[PDB]
Amino acid sequence: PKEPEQLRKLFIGGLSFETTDESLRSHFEQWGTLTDCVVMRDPNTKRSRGFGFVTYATVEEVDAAMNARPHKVDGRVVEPKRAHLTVKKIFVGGIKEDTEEHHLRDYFEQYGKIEVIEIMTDRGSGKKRGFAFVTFDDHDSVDKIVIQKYHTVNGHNCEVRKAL
Ligand SMILES: COc1ccc(NC(=O)CN)cc1
Repeated sequence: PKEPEQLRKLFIGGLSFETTDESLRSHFEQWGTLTDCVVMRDPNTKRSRGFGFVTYATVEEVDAAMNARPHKVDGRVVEPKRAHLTVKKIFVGGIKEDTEEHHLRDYFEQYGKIEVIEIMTDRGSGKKRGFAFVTFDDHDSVDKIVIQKYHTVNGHNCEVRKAL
């Protein structure tokens, strides 16, 4: 009944070298229960590697943490990412000739703030080619999208992947 642990983790980059397991935990526990929280360190010197990870009890807690960005942890703005090809644009395929901008917008706007929707048309005829690109203002939207098993838009079962 628990979501897979991999989907509950956040890799936190750009840490202050002074951040510890304890201070990273105290920060990120504001958005959920942490089942794990570790700062990566050198095995010999114990000096921070500048990144670490936190594991929440649920995916909704991961979402809450991501929605609370930017995170300033021990004085430094850090870079959380879900468990990286960091892009803001998706390819959406399988939408056929009847899918319009509003179909894509109404669905994808619940993943993130949309900046561009490009419904692809044939260079020669202008007919729709059956695929589109959606650009968001931030990569987490795409990360949430591509881990779903299924996307249904305008009644079509769509293929969605990271784009460039
Ligand atoms: C920034 O854009 C969005 C960010 C988060 C959500 N929803 C959730 O996080 C729901 N748990 C939707 C849009």
